Amino acid sequence: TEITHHQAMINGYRMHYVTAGSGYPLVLLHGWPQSWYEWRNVIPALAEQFTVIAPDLRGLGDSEKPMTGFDKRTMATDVRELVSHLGYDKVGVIGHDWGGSVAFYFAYDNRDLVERLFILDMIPGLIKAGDSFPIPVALMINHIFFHGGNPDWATALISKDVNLYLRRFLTTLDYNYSPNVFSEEDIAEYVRVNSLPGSIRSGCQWYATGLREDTENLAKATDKLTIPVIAWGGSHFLGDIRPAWQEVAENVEGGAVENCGHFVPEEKPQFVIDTALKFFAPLR
Amino acid sequence: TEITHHQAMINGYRMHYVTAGSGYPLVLLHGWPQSWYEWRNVIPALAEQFTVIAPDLRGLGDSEKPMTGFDKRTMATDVRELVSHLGYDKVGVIGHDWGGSVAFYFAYDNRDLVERLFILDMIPGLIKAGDSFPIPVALMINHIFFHGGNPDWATALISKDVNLYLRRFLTTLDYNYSPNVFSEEDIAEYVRVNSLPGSIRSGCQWYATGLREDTENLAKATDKLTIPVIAWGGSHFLGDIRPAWQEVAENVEGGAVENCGHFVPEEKPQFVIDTALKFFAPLR
Amino acid sequence: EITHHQAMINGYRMHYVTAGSGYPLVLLHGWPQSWYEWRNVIPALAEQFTVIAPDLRGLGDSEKPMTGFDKRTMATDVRELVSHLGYDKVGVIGHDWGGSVAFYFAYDNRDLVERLFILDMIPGLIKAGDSFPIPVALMINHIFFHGGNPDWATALISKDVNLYLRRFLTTLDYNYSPNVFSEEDIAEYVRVNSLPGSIRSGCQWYATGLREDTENLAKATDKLTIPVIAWGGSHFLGDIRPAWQEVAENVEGGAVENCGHFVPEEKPQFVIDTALKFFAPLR
Amino acid sequence: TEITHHQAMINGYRMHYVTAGSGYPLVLLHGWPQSWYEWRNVIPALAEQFTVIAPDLRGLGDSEKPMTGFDKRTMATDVRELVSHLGYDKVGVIGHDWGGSVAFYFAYDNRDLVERLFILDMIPGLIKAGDSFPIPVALMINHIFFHGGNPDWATALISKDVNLYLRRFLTTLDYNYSPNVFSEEDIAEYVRVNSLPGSIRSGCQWYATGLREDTENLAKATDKLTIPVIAWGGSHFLGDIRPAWQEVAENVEGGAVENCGHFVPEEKPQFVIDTALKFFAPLR
Amino acid sequence: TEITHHQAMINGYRMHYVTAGSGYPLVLLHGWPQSWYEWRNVIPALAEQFTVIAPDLRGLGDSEKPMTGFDKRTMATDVRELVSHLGYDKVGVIGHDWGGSVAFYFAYDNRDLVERLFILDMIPGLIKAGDSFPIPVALMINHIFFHGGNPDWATALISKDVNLYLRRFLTTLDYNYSPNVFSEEDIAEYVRVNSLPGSIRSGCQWYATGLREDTENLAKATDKLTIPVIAWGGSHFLGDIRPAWQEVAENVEGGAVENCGHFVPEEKPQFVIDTALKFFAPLR
Amino acid sequence: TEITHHQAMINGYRMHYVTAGSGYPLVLLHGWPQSWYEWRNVIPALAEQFTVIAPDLRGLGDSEKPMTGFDKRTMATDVRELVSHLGYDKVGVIGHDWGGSVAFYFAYDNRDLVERLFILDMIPGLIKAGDSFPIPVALMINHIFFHGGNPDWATALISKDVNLYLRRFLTTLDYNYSPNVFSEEDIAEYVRVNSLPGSIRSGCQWYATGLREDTENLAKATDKLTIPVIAWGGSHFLGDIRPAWQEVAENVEGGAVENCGHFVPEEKPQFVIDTALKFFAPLR
Amino acid sequence: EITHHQAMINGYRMHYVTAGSGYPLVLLHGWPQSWYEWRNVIPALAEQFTVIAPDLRGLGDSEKPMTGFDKRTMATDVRELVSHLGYDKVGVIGHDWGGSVAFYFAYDNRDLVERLFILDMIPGLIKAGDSFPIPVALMINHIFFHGGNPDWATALISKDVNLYLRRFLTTLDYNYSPNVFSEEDIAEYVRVNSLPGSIRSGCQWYATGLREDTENLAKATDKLTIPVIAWGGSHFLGDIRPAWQEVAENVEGGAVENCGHFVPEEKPQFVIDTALKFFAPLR
Repeated sequence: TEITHHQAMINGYRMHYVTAGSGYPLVLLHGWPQSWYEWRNVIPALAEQFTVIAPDLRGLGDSEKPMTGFDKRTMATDVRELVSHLGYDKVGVIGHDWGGSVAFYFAYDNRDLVERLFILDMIPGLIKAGDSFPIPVALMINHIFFHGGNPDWATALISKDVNLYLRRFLTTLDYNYSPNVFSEEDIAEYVRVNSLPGSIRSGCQWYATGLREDTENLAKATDKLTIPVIAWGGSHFLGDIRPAWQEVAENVEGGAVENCGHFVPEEKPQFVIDTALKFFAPLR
Repeated sequence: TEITHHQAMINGYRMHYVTAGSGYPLVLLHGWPQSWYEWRNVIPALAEQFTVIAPDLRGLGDSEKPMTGFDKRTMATDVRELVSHLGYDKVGVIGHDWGGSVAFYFAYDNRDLVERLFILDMIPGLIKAGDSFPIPVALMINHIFFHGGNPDWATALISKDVNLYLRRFLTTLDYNYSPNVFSEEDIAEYVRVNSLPGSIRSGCQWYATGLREDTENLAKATDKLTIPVIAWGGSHFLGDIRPAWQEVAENVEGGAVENCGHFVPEEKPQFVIDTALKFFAPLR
Repeated sequence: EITHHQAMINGYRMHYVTAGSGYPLVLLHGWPQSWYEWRNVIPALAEQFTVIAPDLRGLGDSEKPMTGFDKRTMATDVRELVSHLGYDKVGVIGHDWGGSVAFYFAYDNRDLVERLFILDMIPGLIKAGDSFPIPVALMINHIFFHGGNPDWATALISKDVNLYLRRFLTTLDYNYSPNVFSEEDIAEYVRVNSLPGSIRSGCQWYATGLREDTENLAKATDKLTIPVIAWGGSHFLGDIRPAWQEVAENVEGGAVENCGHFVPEEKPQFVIDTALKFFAPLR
Repeated sequence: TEITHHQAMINGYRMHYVTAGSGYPLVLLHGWPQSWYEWRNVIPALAEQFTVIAPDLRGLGDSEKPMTGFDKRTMATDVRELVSHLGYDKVGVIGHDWGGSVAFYFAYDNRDLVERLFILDMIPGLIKAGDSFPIPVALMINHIFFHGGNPDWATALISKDVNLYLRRFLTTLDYNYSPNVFSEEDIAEYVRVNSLPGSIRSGCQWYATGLREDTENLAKATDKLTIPVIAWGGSHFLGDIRPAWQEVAENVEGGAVENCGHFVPEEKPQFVIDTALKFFAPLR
Repeated sequence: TEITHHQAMINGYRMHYVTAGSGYPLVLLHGWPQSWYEWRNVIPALAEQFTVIAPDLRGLGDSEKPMTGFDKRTMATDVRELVSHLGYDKVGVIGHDWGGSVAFYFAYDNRDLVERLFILDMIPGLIKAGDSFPIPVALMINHIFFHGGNPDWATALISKDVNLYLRRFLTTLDYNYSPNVFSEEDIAEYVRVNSLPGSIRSGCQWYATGLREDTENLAKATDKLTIPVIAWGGSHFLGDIRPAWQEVAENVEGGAVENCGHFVPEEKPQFVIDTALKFFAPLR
Repeated sequence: TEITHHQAMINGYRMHYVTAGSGYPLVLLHGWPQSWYEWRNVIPALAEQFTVIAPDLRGLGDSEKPMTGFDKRTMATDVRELVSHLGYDKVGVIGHDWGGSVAFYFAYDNRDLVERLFILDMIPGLIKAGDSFPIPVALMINHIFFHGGNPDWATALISKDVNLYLRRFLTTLDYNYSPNVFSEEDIAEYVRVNSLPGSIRSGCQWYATGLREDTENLAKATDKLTIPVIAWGGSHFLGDIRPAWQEVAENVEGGAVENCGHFVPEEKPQFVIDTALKFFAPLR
Repeated sequence: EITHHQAMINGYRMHYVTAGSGYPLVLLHGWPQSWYEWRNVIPALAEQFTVIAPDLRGLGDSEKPMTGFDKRTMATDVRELVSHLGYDKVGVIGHDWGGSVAFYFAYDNRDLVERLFILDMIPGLIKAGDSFPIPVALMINHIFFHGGNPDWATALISKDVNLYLRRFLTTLDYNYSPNVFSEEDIAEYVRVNSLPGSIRSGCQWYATGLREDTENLAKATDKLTIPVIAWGGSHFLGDIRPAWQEVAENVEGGAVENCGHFVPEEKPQFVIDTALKFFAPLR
């Protein structure tokens, strides 16, 4: 059940991923501003019953950092190339934050490949082409407009002080139940990977495609998933995300985790462990 | 026919203002990230026929900078208090950018005081309580979410490098027809005033009240102005702003200034001079 | 008199300046510059020619896409500009990477560009398959810095743009004289290269320069037939005729005496004089 | 097994070196941007059967930092003076990175001193005078042109943030199989020594000379070594470096270390340990 | 009428001072955070009629910067040694800010030497031992507690950004009627001299001694001056400072300069010029 | 043998000191750039047989930082007042670096108070008034001229980066046999106390008096000590300092500590313990 | 009027200016300066002479090797430059370290330098085997800071060159007046000293100044026979006649009233008047 670091050449760049365990494969997809590291307290328990695969998605963590392909459908093709490279034609998938949107396209574009889908604190995308943002949603997630608005200006302002900027998400009360989810060591690891030249540039592209090409993909994604889907959000961030996933999927269970913010794998790792072992058991 | 620097005790703080010329009074109201200085190529023409009053609005320029009262209703009471201070009971008003919204409330709350109103590249408020931002508009003005979402965090990232940030607005092709509206000496003036401790914090309170109390105040402003209004946007920013002003005013004319960006008083001063002289001539 | 203009080109806002009237001349700048490098040549050309000097993709005050920095794609931008302005015939002047873009602008639009003037540049850095002599790799060691790992180069340059640009603008290995540029001038280049995206975009010029550009130049085997002149500084590339002779049938030029890489600024009068005579038959 | 810290006066500067164990002496020679410290996980195992000697080469680690003599032949005289000072007339050598080039001149210039030579992820020199860098090779090792090209300018760009710069090498997927070969403590040790004034200057001179004097010395070094050589590269950096070493040595063995980058001593210490003990066994 | 720069060794340090003109000597004593430069628009007009002598006081401007002797009694002895050096046994004095407090000790301690005293916008000392600060006074001059409370801590915080801090006094509406009394080239001159190592340390010792030995001295300074004293404050700072001076002088005239802040010599030079020429007229 | 932290009001400032143990009192005097903390590995053993007293001398460590009194005669009067406040009329003293010079004046000025004197790697002063510096000596201690020449300018250049500057002394092969005498935690403690405002200013004053007042004091200090003295230097710094102490003391023993630099207490704490326990035994 | 030039000199590009015509005079600057310190002197001398004012090894805009910073070797650079311009006979003015370079230039080329004008310098800092009295070591404490551990001094200086240079440029112990330099003149010296290698190189001037140069000055026993004038500022080195009499047989000079160290900049008319008289026999 020990984690090994690996790389492979995926769609012209070096993708870092970790593996643990044996048996049926579960792919864990992190979000912004994180890395496979955000699953470190989940992987060992899952690795007793599953093969666990946790990549650093295009641009983030220790993965190399292309200049394009940050729309979530293109990033989903990296996950596909990775899974097929490891020799698997069937997988379960957990996706948190942007990883849940990548997870959505990964399942939507590969109905032969994804058998079960577990989302944590994410909606299938930010918005569909032609829809509007209610003022309170805009305020609750203002950062999408700063990151994705003029991404080179965001990158400059963030890269000046990554240690300060990441704490807007990692320690504040509007993102977490407890301001103490993350040790200073854990925050230092996220500051290390977001400080690698290109990580901030890549991350603002995640948001910038998120308000452009991704919105056009979401409006055209009307063919509901037929696989089992569970969607759990944190009481103290997106709350009950089950209805949102009900819109792109026939079979959706879930709700909100009590006294839990956005970073569900790190604030309530035992919730994710237990929920996942039960949700994926029929696949072992 | 030459500008003079003045100050006055206004609603508990020291407010900076420049006066010039004589005859019927015009009150010129700057926006963000500027000061009375944006009117410097306008004032000397208006001053041949008019008394010209151009203050530093609350928190910005060389004005003092309280900790609240940044909704445009409250700042308009500042303009009321000053005009009362200077002996005037009837005035003309030009408002650019947020000056525009301050001017809207100044006219709305004092029906006997503001006789005519000239707006540049602004709408009466960003949005009304209950409404939503189309993606295109959210992207065009993404800064409003950065400044207004978590003001303290935005103040921190902007304050690290005012010289860099201000240029997002002052020299870019999405804000200006020409990237050369501002000499380095002009930019250095607006960096000086915005580098005064409290100027950035106050500036972000402008956007923060912008998306909270200001939106409530606009949903309740349905008693339309009866006074003549003109409203000129720049071709290369807000364009034909007449319809936005017809929602809150019975008697609106104007349109788009051609090959002109957001900073109409500095990119096309002659346009502002000729319009103003003709629009306010009836009040001499 | 120079007028500032913008146009929506290939999905971004392109800044360009115009002056004068009559036959159109396009002046294409290089790294780390902008239209501003032609500021002391334009008024003299403006007397006899329409002059159009754009900020190429990502540099100067132009908008800064994330892709399309290979020189063929930056040539399509110039085609779109020239078409936007109403012209179906142009003269072109290209300095540094502006020369390489010029080259592709001519190569891909045989019935649009009538005459080509290259300053201190070769068609591209190298063809795919070829290798760098050690002395050459040491002379232009910066291409590997900017183009090798562009994010890393972007990080290291951006901490001090005022310092890094002086590697090129005041040194004796790029200039006959270390006083070609006023402090006001360096400050303009610092200003545009400190706009978020300008450095990132610049490193993309070099990255594509060592990758896709090398493939496009290896296949660029159909020689230009239009008149070409190629002049390099004595104290940089010097006599660049042999290099252009490989992509062009009709090549004149050579080396400017006591002149470094930045010929438009070090020797404004040479460029004015050479261009009025070269472009004369097009009025 | 205890590592001890020493210094000797060597060719006019103070050289830091560490020692461990007892028996026949093995000299371990580090490369850029490291120090004796890259051997820390190999020394104790070697020290059970050998005397282990690991200096900080001229200008790097904690050694003093002259302004000249950074060509690899001069630096090998330093290693000769150290071995002589310690009283030994026969040694084995392991050289990693630039320490492999210094090892090469140490063996070439002292044919009765050095009995066996183990090379890790290096070639005898970057290139021979009169030869050309293929475009893929120039891109792979593009840092040599940056350091060596205009050393004062590289020195300034690097010294501005040593902690950022060294991670280009220490945590990247193109230099390492895993992005996790180095703890934050290990990188801080390399940042410490390379933050000592003179270290970045000295390191740039290793490369400057690497592309000048060293290229001419390599072309003239036409006498193949007669002593046993093993040369092992990482699968994910130089790979099978036997042919490169077959040009300068008559008896060469080795290959590629599986799923190993450039930093073989730290990424596969057990591989270096097992290989050294078997290769140097006949000298005990 | 031309300013010349000089230096003289005074009480064991190099004192900088400027001279112009001929006739009866007037000595001009600057305050904080300034230098002889604050008198630059007064000196030429005073020099048509008088010898003008304007030194950099101890530690400030380009004068050298001892570690002790910042009490105003001691700094008055430097001015005595300077008037001695230049060979005058009768002078008039103008003293602004702390220069006024020095000028007081200069007259008090040398009664045959100082014939007439002109104070600008100062009181003889911040306070007498035994007395207490009203809350209004404490808030109005809070900087005195900063500088003089823990001078090393004030020194470190101010010195981090001298350009930012000086503007607390030079451009603000509580120090100045107009926020434009100083150009950028003028604020640059004050940032230049206060960035000379030792200028901020010296400055804080002006304040530290101002709240300690100066208070003991002022309590025991009870034999009032017999010489004619005029004291003028700015209407927007100290105002009518006659009562404060009537305490320590028998023959006081003066009052308040209309629409003038603290810096009377740069904001209302002509007032200083006409008040001076009239007040010292009986000395030619 | 637990160390306890204390303070006393000594000659007008708050002096930090630690104590430990019981019986006859030994006073340990640190040098530059250090504090009581250099004694931390010696105190516990000496505390089994003695009362151990280790002060932070004027301006350094956590002691307060007056602006004067940094000549070593004056700093020795602080130690007299401390020993007198603690109620002792007989003491032994150990002094290292500048502590040794302070110890010298303490014994020289208090012939009946100090019974025995242990010097570590110091000479009684830098130089006697009227003597000259050979070129090699000036180069070996070049920093005294940096610190003491123009202390404000050195304070400015050192205070920009204290972490970097202290390493000139703490990790360098010319000050230390080993570059690893100090952990990062130890260096951090020295950086912490020398990053207190006043500390660097005070340190520079030690050197400034060191080349001024102290040279006049030392020329006049011709009445040799009569009490037992032992003086031990590092093999790799001052070596056998007996002859230097025999010029000011009749009864001197000591020599050089093998493979030891300047920081004897931290590089060879056991030598200091063993030597102090034998030397001070007769006083128990 | 002043022309910026360069030449390959002993393996590096040396920047130099020239002006005027007739007999050549060579002007050698000191630390922390450049050809620039002569700019109020050059105009008046260019009415009667050719003026040549190089940037010495590693300072100003000249290129910056790692070695050869001893004043005998820096004098070989000056000999190579003079001979590139084809003069068999020169007059020389040296200020500060330029004075010591001038000394070895004169000492090592007995038929090249006809006449020598020293401003506020001594032949070297000190002779090997000699010692610094305490007040001397304090007055020039900077030589030990720059020359002791050069790498350490470079790090501390280079963190803020604008602050450090003011130790020399605006202080009452280096200058009668604190206003000898405009902000624009200080910015010029900050610019050249902010080029990477400038501070490293300057520190090597002092490092060699307290080592090889002390050995070389001890072995410089053959007094010069050519006319030497030596003038210090009243408020720095004062009457430097005696110091130059130890190494030259024919020395005149003294002290300039109310003048610090930077005589070329605080008393240009004094340097002009003195140069024109002294070198007049050489027209």
